[PDB]
Amino acid sequence: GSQSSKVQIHHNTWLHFPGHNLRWILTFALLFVHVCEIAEGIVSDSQR
Amino acid sequence: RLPKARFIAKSGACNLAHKNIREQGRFLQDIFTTLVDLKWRHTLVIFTMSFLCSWLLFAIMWWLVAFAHGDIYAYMEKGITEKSGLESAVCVTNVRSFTSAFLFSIEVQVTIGFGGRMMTEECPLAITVLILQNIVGLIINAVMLGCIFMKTAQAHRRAETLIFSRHAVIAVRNGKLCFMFRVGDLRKSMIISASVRIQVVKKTTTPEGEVVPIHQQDIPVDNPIESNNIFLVAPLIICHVIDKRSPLYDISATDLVNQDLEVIVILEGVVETTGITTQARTSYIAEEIQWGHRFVSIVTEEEGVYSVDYSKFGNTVRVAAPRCSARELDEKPSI
Amino acid sequence: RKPRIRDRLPKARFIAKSGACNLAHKNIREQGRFLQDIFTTLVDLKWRHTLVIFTMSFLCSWLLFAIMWWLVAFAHGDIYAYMEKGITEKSGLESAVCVTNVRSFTSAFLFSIEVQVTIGFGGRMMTEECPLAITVLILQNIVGLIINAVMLGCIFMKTAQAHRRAETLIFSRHAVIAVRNGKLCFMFRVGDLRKSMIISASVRIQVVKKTTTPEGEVVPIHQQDIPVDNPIESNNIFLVAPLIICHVIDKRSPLYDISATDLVNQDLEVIVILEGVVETTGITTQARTSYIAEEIQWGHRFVSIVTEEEGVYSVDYSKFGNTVRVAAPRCSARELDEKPSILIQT
Amino acid sequence: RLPKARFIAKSGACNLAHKNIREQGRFLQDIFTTLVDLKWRHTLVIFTMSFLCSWLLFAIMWWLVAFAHGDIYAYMEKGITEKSGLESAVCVTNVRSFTSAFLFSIEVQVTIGFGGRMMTEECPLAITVLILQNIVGLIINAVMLGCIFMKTAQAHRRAETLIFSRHAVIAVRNGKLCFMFRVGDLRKSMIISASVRIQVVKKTTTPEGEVVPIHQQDIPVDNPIESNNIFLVAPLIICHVIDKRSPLYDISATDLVNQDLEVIVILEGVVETTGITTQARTSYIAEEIQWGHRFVSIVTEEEGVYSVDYSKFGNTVRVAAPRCSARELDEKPSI
Ligand SMILES: Nc1ncnc2c1ncn2[C@@H]1O[C@H](COP(=O)(O)OP(=O)(O)OP(=O)(O)O)[C@@H](O)[C@H]1O
Ligand SMILES: Nc1ncnc2c1ncn2[C@@H]1O[C@H](COP(=O)(O)OP(=O)(O)OP(=O)(O)O)[C@@H](O)[C@H]1O
Ligand SMILES: Nc1ncnc2c1ncn2[C@@H]1O[C@H](COP(=O)(O)OP(=O)(O)OP(=O)(O)O)[C@@H](O)[C@H]1O
Ligand SMILES: [K+]
Repeated sequence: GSQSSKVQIHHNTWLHFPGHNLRWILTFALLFVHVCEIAEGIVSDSQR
Repeated sequence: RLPKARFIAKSGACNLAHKNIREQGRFLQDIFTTLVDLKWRHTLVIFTMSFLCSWLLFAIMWWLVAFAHGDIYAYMEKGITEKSGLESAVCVTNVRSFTSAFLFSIEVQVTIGFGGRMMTEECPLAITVLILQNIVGLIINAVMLGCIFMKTAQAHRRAETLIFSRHAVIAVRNGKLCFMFRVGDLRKSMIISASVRIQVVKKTTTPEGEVVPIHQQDIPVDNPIESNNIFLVAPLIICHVIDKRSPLYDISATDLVNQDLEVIVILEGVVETTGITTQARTSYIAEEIQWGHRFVSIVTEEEGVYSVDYSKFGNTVRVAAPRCSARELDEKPSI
Repeated sequence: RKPRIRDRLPKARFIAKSGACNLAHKNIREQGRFLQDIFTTLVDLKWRHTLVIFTMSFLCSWLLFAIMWWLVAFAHGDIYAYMEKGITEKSGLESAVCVTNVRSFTSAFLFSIEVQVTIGFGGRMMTEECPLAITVLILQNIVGLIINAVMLGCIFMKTAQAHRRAETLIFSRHAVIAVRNGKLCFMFRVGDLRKSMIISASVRIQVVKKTTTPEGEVVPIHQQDIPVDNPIESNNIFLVAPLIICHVIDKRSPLYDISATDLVNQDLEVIVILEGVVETTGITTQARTSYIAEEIQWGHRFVSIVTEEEGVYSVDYSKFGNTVRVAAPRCSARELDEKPSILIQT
Repeated sequence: RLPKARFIAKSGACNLAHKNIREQGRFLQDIFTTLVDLKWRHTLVIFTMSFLCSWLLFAIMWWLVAFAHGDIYAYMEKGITEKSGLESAVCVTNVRSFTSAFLFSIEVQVTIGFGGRMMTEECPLAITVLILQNIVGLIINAVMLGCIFMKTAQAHRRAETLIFSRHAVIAVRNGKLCFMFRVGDLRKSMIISASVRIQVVKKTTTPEGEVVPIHQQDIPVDNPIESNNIFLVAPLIICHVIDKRSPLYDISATDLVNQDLEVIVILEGVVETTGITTQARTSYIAEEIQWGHRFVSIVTEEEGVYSVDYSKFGNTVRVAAPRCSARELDEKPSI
């Protein structure tokens, strides 16, 4: 974005409402699930 | 107390702002154009990042690839050679680790090739990924090489350095007024076919209703053949007289203290060694021009050779001047 | 406009609004298409095609010389010497396997890859017996370096031409004619989208018309220039904001004859060609547009597109061709010019 | 002594001293810039020195790196058999000297990789040195390739050749004065879109009491359409006629010795072989201005093909003429 032909200012939300619901919650949940898997893995690895 | 918006900021760099431009778009190829012109700091990192990425990616395509054809197991179970002879089906000879695989990866996309990891011809998928890795390596290598050459080609041109004096003056030469800035030069090479143009920006209504909002007239400069060329070695003083035809002809002693004027000056030309066109812009708003003081001499004949002095680039001294307007001074002899 | 509907072909459009030179050359002395032409087409390809030709060329060279190596390792009685499984390789040492450990075309192909791209896995080296193999190796390396250099040159030149994206110079889709400053004026709007300036800019306006001559000759497509009416007679122009490039006509230009009714049947066509060199690229560019009679919405006047925002001017580009139909005199091109007794025919 | 300082020296150069300006600071980019534009008697030297320095430095690093991990000791003690060098424990295999390590470094840098000096995945630090040296090697290779290609692209840009004359001749021509000189060309190419300019430098003190130390007045060049372009195949005779309003209008026709004057000629063009702009220039001081002499016809048909000989390029012939400035030619019909 350092050289192009567009409105220079940074202001947008093109199709965000059905995607904000998607990512912002989905990734966090996903990051939560990845944390959970990390926990299960670490404790299991200590066990084995 | 804000300054009324200026058409060209004092340090060049025209500060306009047009919007509602139909977003043309963001061409897929645009990243490459942006990629070509980077600070050397980045093009010595994106190099490393691209190479290291490609290496690691093909390595992972590779440690796993050694496992699938039975390579990891033969070496591990018994001795590599003491207990048994080779399985002979090893995809790449002696490729022991997802560490060893990474090391092997360095040979294919970097063209070094040690020899202790040969490529057997059994596993066809291995041959497929070898072709693919080699092609990608060549394409990445060529693109990066072209980028490095572009940023070594443009090490000659650096920056426009053409210096106008801070503010203008207004004095009298041969019983008539004038208008002076002081252009100049810095580096060794002269400019070629350098040209100068003076434009005055003003809000012009028309006797037929129309009111051009920000309208730009061109005015002639001074030269004994009425030609806009110029040839500079030491700073010159490019006057542009005011007369009945000129638009500044209605300026006044008091009115210039609160006035709507904008005298932009543009200078064009090439540079001999680089052979590249260039131009430079700057200005003079109403606040910036102070009447009656001409500029000060520069060239001094030293004992040996001429000397051009910069200590007083923009220095000014007052001199005799009448306070009337241009049309006032030529209004009548007795006037 | 059913007459125009059947007259869709009959049309005085010398250059299409896009800018191309809609014409037709024929009866020319086409000498041929010499070889080097193809190479130039190699330079001006697009990325998908360039990548395809690149990869295909490398693979074709590898496979071809692999086939050659396969024949070579065949004729020297090498494949048979390996195929003799009396031992692991009983008599494969003295027979001077022309290329060490080359067993079958797949293996020979691995060797071709290993010898062209400078990998060199060592497991299969050229030996000191067969001069033919050495000849083919020399040929391999020479052709390899030439192909490598040519493909590198292609890829580089498609990289060094990344400054060029597209010419973006914008005209008012329509013209305008009006009265300004006391006399008839011809207008047009010119704007730019690129951030970079255009140095040493210039414009030229020409009338294309079919002419007649008193001596008797007729020049079918006649071109004549017209002044560009700047303050001090110079085809220079500064382009920060868009503006209105007005070529007002008095007598010498061919606008004296213009009658308002005649515009539909008018045969004159205005062409605009402007050019300049781009500051940050170094390329001389030239943009051309055509003003046909059907697009000249007479009598209008142009709109204003400059507004004081907070401290910095704002500019629109939506309102380019929008006009307010300010009243103007009619067919005064000769009436007002050849001043009547009133000398104020308007 | 007493030599009045010439503005630009007779042999094509600019000689006005740059004084007292601030120091912009030698930015680091200048170093690369000066690497780019070198003559070939230094480029190959710096090239080779850079390659050798990189090779030797990384070889020393490998030797140290086969030191701390005790490879070197191991190779030395077990001379009789070596037991496969302790199952190749050493981080770099088969390196067991410095010179041998130097050979290994040459192998890795220049992409040879013989094979006896295989590398194992035994110790990480060795892998780190391999990656580091590899990437640095690629950068140095790319930089030097860029240098050599930049030099290759400037083969045509070689030097400047434009043959002026050491003598300006003021002889009469078509019922007036003139100040002619001869302009030549050596290379087979023809300068596309050439232009000529003539400037006069002398001290002047303006009527309003302002003095201008030097002051570039311009003078028109004669051309029957007043066009400064020119078409230079043969030698040509530029002639800047002296109208009533020209600066040279009041010369001391035969007291033209103690005169504070200088004439500068500047020729601009672009060469149709490269496309590079170029410019030549020169100056005539008072002492190098023959009077009364006119230039000598050169162009001579030889055998039906036009011949031009430079043997008589810039030699003049004395021919009687009036001796009074044009003003002394303008007052009366017969003065
Ligand atoms: N030695 C110099 N080198 C380059 N530019 C100079 C120099 N001296 C003055 N200038 C120019 O003068 C302009 C303004 O200078 P500045 O205001 O910093 O000093 P000043 O004396 O207050 O102004 P000025 O120098 O114009 O009288 C700048 O654009 C600068 O380029
Ligand atoms: N903001 C803008 N973005 C892109 N193109 C523009 C813009 N303003 C004007 N143009 C171009 O100017 C040309 C003529 O514009 P005009 O003055 O007719 O406005 P318009 O009637 O909206 O144009 P159009 O009918 O083509 O949309 C068009 O080809 C258009 O491409
Ligand atoms: N044969 C030639 N070819 C090209 N240039 C020439 C030739 N002869 C003279 N000139 C140019 O003319 C200029 C001055 O000529 P002048 O009449 O002074 O003869 P000159 O300089 O004594 O000749 P030379 O330079 O050989 O001593 C010099 O700068 C030289 O470059
Ligand atoms: K280039």
